[PDB]
Amino acid sequence: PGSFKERRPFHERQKDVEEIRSQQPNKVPVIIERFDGERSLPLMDRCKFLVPEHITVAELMSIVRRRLQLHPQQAFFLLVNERSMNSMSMSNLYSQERDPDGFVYMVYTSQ
Repeated sequence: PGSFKERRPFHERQKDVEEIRSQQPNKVPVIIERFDGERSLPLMDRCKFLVPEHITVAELMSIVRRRLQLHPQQAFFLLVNERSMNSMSMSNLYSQERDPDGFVYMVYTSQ
């Protein structure tokens, strides 16, 4: 529904990751989009982020909060592929949940 996977075919997605891996082998390719079942939080201008291996989910949350210009005590959560997410570093998240295209996919929800 205009998601990254729908707008970008597979071979193109694989090509984005191989670009990232060879230019910046240290960085985790993350896709962040609005949950299909979320309607209150707004959409975001970009969905593609390349983040240091060592940063945490809580840090990833600040990144979204800031980009969406949310209230600091606005309650929201990230799902991976679609389960609950925090202290997980990007390195660990990626080892457990990366997509076959080589991105790891997240969505934010307020519920």
